[PDB]
Amino acid sequence: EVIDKKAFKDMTRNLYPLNPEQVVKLKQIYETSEYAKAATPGTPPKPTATS
Amino acid sequence: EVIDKKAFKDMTRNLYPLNPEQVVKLKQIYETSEYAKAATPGTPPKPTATSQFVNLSPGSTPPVIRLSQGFVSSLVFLDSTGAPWPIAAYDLGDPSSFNIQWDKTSNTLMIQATKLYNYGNLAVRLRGLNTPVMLTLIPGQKAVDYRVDLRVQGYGPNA
Amino acid sequence: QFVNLSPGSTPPVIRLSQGFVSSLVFLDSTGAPWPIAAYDLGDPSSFNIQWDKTSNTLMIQATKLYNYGNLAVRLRGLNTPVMLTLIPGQKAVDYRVDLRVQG
Amino acid sequence: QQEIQQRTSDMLTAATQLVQDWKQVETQVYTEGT
Amino acid sequence: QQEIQQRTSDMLTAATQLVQDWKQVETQVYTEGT
Amino acid sequence: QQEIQQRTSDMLTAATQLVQDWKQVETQVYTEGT
Amino acid sequence: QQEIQQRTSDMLTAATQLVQDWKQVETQVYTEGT
Amino acid sequence: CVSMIGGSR
Amino acid sequence: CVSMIGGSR
Amino acid sequence: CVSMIGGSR
Amino acid sequence: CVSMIGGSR
Amino acid sequence: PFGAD
Amino acid sequence: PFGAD
Amino acid sequence: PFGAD
Amino acid sequence: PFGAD
Amino acid sequence: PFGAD
Amino acid sequence: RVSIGGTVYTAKKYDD
Amino acid sequence: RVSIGGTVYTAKKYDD
Amino acid sequence: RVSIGGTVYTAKKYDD
Amino acid sequence: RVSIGGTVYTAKKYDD
Amino acid sequence: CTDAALAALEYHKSNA
Amino acid sequence: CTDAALAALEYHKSNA
Amino acid sequence: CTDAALAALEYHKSNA
Amino acid sequence: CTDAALAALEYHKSNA
Amino acid sequence: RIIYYIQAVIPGRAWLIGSNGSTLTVREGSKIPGYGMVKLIDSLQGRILTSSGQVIKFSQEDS
Amino acid sequence: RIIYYIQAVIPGRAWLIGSNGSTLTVREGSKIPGYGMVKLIDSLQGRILTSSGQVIKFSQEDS
Amino acid sequence: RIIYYIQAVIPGRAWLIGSNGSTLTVREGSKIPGYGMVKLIDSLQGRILTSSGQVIKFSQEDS
Amino acid sequence: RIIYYIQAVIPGRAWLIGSNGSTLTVREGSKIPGYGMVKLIDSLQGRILTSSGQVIKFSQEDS
Repeated sequence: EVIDKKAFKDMTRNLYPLNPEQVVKLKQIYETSEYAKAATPGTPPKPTATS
Repeated sequence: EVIDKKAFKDMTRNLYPLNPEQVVKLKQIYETSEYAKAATPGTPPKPTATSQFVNLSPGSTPPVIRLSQGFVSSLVFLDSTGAPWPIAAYDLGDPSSFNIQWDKTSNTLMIQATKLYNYGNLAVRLRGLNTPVMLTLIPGQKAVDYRVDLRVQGYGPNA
Repeated sequence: QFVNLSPGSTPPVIRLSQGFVSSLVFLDSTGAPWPIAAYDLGDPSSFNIQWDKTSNTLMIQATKLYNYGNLAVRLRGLNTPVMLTLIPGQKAVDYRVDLRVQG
Repeated sequence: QQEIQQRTSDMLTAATQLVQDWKQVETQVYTEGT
Repeated sequence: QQEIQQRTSDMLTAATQLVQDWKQVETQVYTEGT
Repeated sequence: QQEIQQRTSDMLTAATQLVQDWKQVETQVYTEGT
Repeated sequence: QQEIQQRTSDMLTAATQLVQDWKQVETQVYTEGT
Repeated sequence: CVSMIGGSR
Repeated sequence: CVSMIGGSR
Repeated sequence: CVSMIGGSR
Repeated sequence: CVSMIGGSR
Repeated sequence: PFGAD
Repeated sequence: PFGAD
Repeated sequence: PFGAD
Repeated sequence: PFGAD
Repeated sequence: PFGAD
Repeated sequence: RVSIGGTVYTAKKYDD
Repeated sequence: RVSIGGTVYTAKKYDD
Repeated sequence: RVSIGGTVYTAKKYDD
Repeated sequence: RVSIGGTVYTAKKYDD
Repeated sequence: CTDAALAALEYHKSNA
Repeated sequence: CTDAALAALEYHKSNA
Repeated sequence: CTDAALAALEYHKSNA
Repeated sequence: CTDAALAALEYHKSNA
Repeated sequence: RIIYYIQAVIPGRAWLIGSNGSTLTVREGSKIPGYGMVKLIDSLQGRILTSSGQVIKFSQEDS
Repeated sequence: RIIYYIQAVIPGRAWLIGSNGSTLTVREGSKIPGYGMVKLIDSLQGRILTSSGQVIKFSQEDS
Repeated sequence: RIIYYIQAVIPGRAWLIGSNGSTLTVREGSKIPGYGMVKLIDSLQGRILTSSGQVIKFSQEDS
Repeated sequence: RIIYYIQAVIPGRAWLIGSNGSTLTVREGSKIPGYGMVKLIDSLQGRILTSSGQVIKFSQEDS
């Protein structure tokens, strides 16, 4: 019955190649990339209401 | 007749390759994966209902609306007396990053940040106001403004 | 729950569960029904809301396991919309919530 | 040795179907009276 | 050493779908009473 | 040795149909009087 | 040496898409009340 | 800063 | 924490 | 002139 | 716990 | 499969 | 899978 | 993945 | 990427 | 490309 | 005879 | 038996 | 465990 | 870190 | 018949 | 029956 | 569990 | 954290 | 004092309800009146370790 | 004096709200009354280092 | 006493009718007034062995 | 005291009904008045082992 256990280990590694920790890794990397993409170069203009 | 027994054993192993224990194993693994996928990175923004006083005099900084991706932030516009101030019109710059819902009669705008960190601005022309109300919408902050009561300087049609 | 609409008060949290119906009835401070003028559901792919347009009762079924969001409920006599945060997959499931709004 | 890959394949076919079944959620139905 | 490439490909295929799911944002719905 | 596999295949063919029959549930019928 | 070229091609593919995304400006919308 | 799912003794 | 289906002496 | 996202100790 | 049909002396 | 049927 | 069912 | 769940 | 987040 | 930006 | 647990539990030989 | 953490935790041998 | 900075920071061995 | 001039300007090693 | 059934039932009850 | 379940539960609780 | 989480958190805080 | 950022900022300011 | 129970918990924020009916939301490090400062928020177990050693959990008649 | 908290922060600008209800916006180097001059704006941590040593952060009951 | 006959029988449950017109349903082990506790339910023969040694069967006017 | 029977049982929760008509729902570790604290919930057998040694089962006239 050890064949069943090791087949289940291989099966669960193949079905979910990203660990629950690696999923939060990937989510954080994605959010960091989006933050870098959406960051304005230099200082954003000061919003002023002039007359 | 032992052939029948062992054939049934191989049979029932092939029909249900996942044991009743391994089925709960797989279900727990799936739920853990879904929890990891749906978990937000870092601290979720604090849901706050804030109140601001909109000063329309030149030199004053337009009010900031803290949004969050996929969350509804509602701005209600009130005059200095706290009475509702209906919205004549609005103008949304960069409407690909914010979605605004507003029935044309009321004074409440409901903005949902479609993008994570892309910020913009918004113009709100009220009923009795010649001067439009200018706001800056910034998503992805440590606070999410569920509701903002914008106390515009003027006196609205409700006294 | 008692809904406090004063600024600085935390919006009420509704504990949901995937595939389960959670019904919010909105009541005023006197406990009487407070009919719903309209509602606005952010992220409607994770929550399904059923509401006949006359009553004061909303039925959310959490479509997704742990994806949480928020919801705005504009009542009849209220200028200030009621803001709630809907969180599924908790250790409690709110079958019904009695929301005592301030007005 | 090859029986291990065969078993893993069978259980992966079972597991994909099981996960697909778990992902399904039927939306609530509201039935108004007469 | 080829198992390294196979594993990297598998998690890349998973991660593209995961990122695609994260980019999805369903627009809010406003329902008006009668 | 081959008769083992033949027998197992026969029982699997029977069992797929048996499980399919067990999965079937006929929805209730409500008949209203005149 | 060839891995340098492959890496450069990958980041060129990413950078063209990033520049294209930055070039996009969604025109403002004006909503008139009832 | 900690995500509870990535917990391992 | 225990699911009774996965029971075995 | 600094963007914090490109931070490295 | 016993199914009578699966009976054998 | 019983005799007291 | 027990005997006290 | 703990024991105090 | 800091520790005081 | 300067440092006084 | 086979139990409701999924395992087989049968008697050896009993006649009446 | 398997825990809600995804890790397997099984008893050795216990009969009732 | 992995931090919000994108880098991995994990404990060694702790049980209770 | 990289400046708004397009040129790279980064610190060597600093831990807080 | 019944004797075998009762013996198998007690065998299953003693051996869970 | 329940002895194995309780032993597995205590093994899971002691070993998180 | 909790001890490992706190140790990892302090490791991340000390090592930014 | 901030030490590296300030050092890099002063490096960029001194070296335009 | 005032006893705080977890109303809801997610990775990061945790919504708590006290004995007075007040509703609060806390993060990894955040002051709680009487309970000190939040030290850890175990979202999987629904636990909150605070600095004063007091542990916040789901209410007994709620979990 | 007057205590300033961060209302919002992005790479570059940072909108602050004080104790008087006043709102300002500051950049990498910008004068703040009482707090001196802005020296650094950490957008990820929501921190602002000034020249006087005082650090501006999100309000405790707002983050 | 009260004599119980089998009204219907299936693997598991067995619906019985007594001499008073009362209707009961019994499982593998279940208390019966006067007959003790059910020991076995032979569905094929329509027999029920109880602990007191009394056997419940289909009524002669019904089988 | 008050006797509690199982009204329904699933892996995890278990809905119980007492002798007063009161209805509760209990989990792996949960306080039951008079019965102590729940120690195990066997869903397949419909049993609930408590800390006081008392076992909660389906009612005799209900299972």
